[PDB]
Amino acid sequence: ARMAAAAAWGLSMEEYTCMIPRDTHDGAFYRALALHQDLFSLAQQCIDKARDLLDAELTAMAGESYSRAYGAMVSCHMLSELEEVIQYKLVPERREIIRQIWWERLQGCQRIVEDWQKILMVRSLVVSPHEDMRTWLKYASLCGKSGRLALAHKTLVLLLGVDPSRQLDHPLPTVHPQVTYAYMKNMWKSARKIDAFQHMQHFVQTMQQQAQHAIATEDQQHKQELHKLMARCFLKLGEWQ
Amino acid sequence: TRREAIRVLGLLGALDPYKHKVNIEMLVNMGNLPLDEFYPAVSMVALMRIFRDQSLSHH
Repeated sequence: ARMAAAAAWGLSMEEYTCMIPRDTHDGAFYRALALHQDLFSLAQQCIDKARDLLDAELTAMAGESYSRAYGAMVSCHMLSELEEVIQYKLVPERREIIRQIWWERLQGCQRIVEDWQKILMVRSLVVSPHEDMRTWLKYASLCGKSGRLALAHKTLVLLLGVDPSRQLDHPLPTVHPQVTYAYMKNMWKSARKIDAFQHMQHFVQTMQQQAQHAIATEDQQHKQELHKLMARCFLKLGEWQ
Repeated sequence: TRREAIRVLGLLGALDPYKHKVNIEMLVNMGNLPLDEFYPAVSMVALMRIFRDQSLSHH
């Protein structure tokens, strides 16, 4: 039930792991199950055994000019982040910095949807996906459709907390303005281009209202950022028009 | 030691092999030469490969 486990990470696991042999790195990976269960001692053992199996695979992939080895190399990264998860919950003080390290590590990976989703599949055990909104903005930026419009729709649903499948007629969201801009760019990438332009005008209007509210030192950090977004929106209000 | 090397590689993070690479005899001769001239020039090549090595002092 390996394929079932690949979905049960996001849901189950205790049942599906029993059909995965221990002698494959996926066995150890999905037994560290142990991370769902906060079984750190078992988790370290599984991680080390996975490093052994990935050693066996890397000594084979080393032949082909280390081109295929990228795949196995990604597994190394995956394994390291497992230890970070063991630290992430265990030591609150390193937690702030483990998030930054995870960001820096993700900046180097190839812009491929599946590997990216595996990375956040590991990371989401301890960080709720709607917290790391910058990472999902980059997920949106991975492609025009983020791989396909269903994935873009799910990303927008996560970042917004709003369901365009039922709430497309809804006015602009209360989300952070960047995600509003992203959502409207996504709407423009569909039949409803005119409505996207009108929503862009609405977004510029309400950001002007926010900027008027933001005339102060204590909120200038928003206002400066807001200028950029207003600028972007204004630029679009030209080209889209 | 190999396991620790794997840990080090995983700690260093992911990498694009494109970013990695960007930022960091006989058959050809026989197709044109007559073999009566080439193969003496192969014996000479092997002889000179051995000649320039220390093992010449033994042979």
